[PDB]
Amino acid sequence: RAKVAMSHFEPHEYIRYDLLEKNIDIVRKRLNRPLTLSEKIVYGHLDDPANQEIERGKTYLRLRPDRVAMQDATAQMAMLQFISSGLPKVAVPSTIHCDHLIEAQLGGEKDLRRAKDINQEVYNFLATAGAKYGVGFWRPGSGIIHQIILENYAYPGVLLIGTDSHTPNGGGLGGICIGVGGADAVDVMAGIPWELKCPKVIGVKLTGSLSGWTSPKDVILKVAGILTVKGGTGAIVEYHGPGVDSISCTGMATICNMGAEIGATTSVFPYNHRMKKYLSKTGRADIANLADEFKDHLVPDSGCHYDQLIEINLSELKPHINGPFTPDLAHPVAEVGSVAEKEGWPLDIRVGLIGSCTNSSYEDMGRSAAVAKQALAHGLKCKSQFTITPGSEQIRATIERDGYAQVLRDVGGIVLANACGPCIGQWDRKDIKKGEKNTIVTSYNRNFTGRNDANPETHAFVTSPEIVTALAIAGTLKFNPETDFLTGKDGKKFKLEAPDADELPRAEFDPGQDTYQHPPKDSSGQRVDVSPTSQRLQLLEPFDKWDGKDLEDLQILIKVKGKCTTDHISAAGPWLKFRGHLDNISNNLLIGAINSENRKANSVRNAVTQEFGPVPDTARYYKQHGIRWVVIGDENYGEGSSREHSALEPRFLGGRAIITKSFARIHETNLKKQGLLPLTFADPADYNKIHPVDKLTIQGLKDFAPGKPLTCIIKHPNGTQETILLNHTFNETQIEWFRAGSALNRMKELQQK
Ligand SMILES: O=C([O-])/C=C(\CC(=O)[O-])C(=O)[O-]
Ligand code: SF4
Repeated sequence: RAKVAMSHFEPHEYIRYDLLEKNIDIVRKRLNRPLTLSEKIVYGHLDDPANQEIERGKTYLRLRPDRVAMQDATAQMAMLQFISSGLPKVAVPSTIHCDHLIEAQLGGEKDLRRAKDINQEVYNFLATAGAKYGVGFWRPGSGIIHQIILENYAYPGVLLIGTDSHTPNGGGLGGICIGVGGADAVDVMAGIPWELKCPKVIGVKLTGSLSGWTSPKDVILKVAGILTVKGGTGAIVEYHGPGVDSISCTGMATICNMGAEIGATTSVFPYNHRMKKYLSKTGRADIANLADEFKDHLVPDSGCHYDQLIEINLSELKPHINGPFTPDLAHPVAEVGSVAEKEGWPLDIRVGLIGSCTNSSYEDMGRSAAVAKQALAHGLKCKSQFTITPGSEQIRATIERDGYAQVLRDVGGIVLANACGPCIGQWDRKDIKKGEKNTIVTSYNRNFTGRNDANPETHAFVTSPEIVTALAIAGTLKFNPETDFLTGKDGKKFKLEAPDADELPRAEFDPGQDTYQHPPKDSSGQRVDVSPTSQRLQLLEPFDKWDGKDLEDLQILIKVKGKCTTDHISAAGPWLKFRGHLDNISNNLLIGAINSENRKANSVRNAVTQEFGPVPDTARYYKQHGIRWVVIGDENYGEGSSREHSALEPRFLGGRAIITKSFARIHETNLKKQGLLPLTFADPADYNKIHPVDKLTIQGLKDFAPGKPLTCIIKHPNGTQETILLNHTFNETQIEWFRAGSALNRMKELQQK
């Protein structure tokens, strides 16, 4: 067919739209109905299109992704599991991005130099493991994973998996890009079929066009408020309608990115002329030309069925700001000043932060510079502190060149390194004390308790970068940029003009400094060294195989009340230092979860000593004494980040099962991957029948089967017992992971030894 390479770094890896077409056509002959766009790309990547059972929301699809991307806070454990498999080389194009371990303190170059000294052991491990197993390496300073992917790797029709829940960002260039845990990435790098529960499809029809202060970010802030954080679970969100051509390609990536906050499997836009334009401006005109020839397979079929349809008229959409502790609490910017006042949320904004993968594009930076130049023209600078994170080295070099970085410095901003930084709590924040109630506003995406600065009382609101800039200049939530007046230096009141800026550079992008390191695919004689006394890295010891017995008289480690995110189960911020060291990071296990017994975080009753203490310590005490334990959770357990450490840590400290009213998708898969039993109540009211003092027996593991519930005997201390049923979503592939002790143990059994 055409021999068009998948990226500039892999000249020999060709795009296979011929394969996609062939597979779409086998499947539509079977289904005889219109296919949505997500169905075309997902069913087009089936391992066996002729025999795969395809029912939305019910069957597990065996898929073949085109490539794997990893960022350095999850790559360490994905590669330590890959190193246990014993396989010599990755089977598909794979990259590591070093973006999560650079702490914001001094700004830009200074923080990057310091991170390279501090994290030398880890950057060394990842570069060497990358060279040995054939994984491309983007050096510290290169940029945030998802901006590097949109710029270099995402193309229409790709199926890409990434070990980061915001990998959906690539849906802005028409690909299916899905967040997974490190063990799922190992399947694909190992060459075995990846499984995904067949998604439902929510369609969002966009009408009208964006005007003025409304930006692409307001579309997904509104959609999150509508669907809530659990409304997208098990579905792909597919944007369509006449309003789509109104949105820039990075704008589409912003909307797909934050669909992670409603729990969606991913989000996608149809191939169109804005994407074509972006591909051509990023050196990939040949890929846009090939996608023009396969265009029919890159847009939805006429008359396809969505399981839910939502319509948003872009012309009536107004600026939004969401939070403070969930991203689906949505307020128009016009009313947040008055809701804050009523709810006792701090009105004064201490810090305004723009960037992150969600909103660090050239257009985002130009729109923020457009607000800032107006303030400068009246002799004002920011009242709040103001930070700017460029998404990649190319964007930093180009906004520097086109003058936007200097405008942002002149209003009072500090340009941080091209890294997550304050977004995952890598921020040496010193302006407030811990426990001090305060407000920050960001153009990020999640705003969960203590995530940006480890202070549980920081109230963080997420909005668009131009609204963060406008509010940073005013310094208060009681300021609506559309209606209110500022007072210049000269004494005149003035109003901010709605920002307008170019979506892409008129000239070409300036690539900035060299940061990609290609694997030697010759040599590969790298020894990966992990010192046995390292505090940051530790080789894995395999978990135990199942003993063949039912789980009786399980102790409840903690019955959690309410929202329990993976930042509650395994915090980030300072704990990122231990992401390659399982025993050391297990000391944060569940320290953020609220215990229903006393309403406290990190205080559970040790059943033997009758002392209340830290959750990690209690779990290690139970494990020392052979007491097997369980966690009882509420709705949407495991919401958020994909970090598989929230599943590896309970397995390591002797946990056996997590029984909840419902699970978020990626955490439930990670639990099964590590040999734990994620189970849900067949009747969610049974959560109220279990008290922290009860012992539980899970029976029926011997005839464990897809679709058959397990019986749980609740043993009350007074001698009463109650039997309840627990459902599970295991298929026979997954039951084999459980019986072997973990998916990696099963994979190693299949290696004939
Ligand atoms: O490295 C991580 O902890 C996983 C992240 C970053 C985050 O929480 O934003 C994710 O999957 O989203
Ligand atoms: S959401 Fe924040 S922490 Fe996660 S990849 Fe994006 S910039 Fe990094």
